[PDB]
Amino acid sequence: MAEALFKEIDVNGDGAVSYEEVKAFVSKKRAIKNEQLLQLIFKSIDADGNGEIDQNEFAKFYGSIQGQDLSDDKIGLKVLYKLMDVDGDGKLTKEEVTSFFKKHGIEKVAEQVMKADANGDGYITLEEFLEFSL
Ligand SMILES: [Ca+2]
Ligand SMILES: [Ca+2]
Ligand SMILES: [Ca+2]
Ligand SMILES: [Ca+2]
Repeated sequence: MAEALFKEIDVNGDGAVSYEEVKAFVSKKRAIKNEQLLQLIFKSIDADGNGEIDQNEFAKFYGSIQGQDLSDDKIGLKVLYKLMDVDGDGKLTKEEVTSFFKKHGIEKVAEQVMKADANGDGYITLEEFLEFSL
């Protein structure tokens, strides 16, 4: 119900979203400076700059720009990781990620995780983990 959401939020029921409407939409999720973050995204998708977008721009906006595999997998990834992490660190490492994932048997995750982290530090955070997908 992606669209149903876009139209839903649009109490007006016209078939278009705005900066405030979208702000509220995402806001419904969290409040990690969605105002600014969004402002950036919006302006990104918004080529003209009417300050308002439509279901189309909204759909493309939901992802990022021009590329989306499975956002649900992303939100679900953070959700899970958030569920597991009961220590309350907010951050994770390649050893911890591989340690937990290893349970599954997919070590490749360590390879993709190691390649993803082209820093050499050997650690990552939730913010970096999310933005990493973006
Ligand atoms: Ca509207
Ligand atoms: Ca627009
Ligand atoms: Ca942790
Ligand atoms: Ca890192």
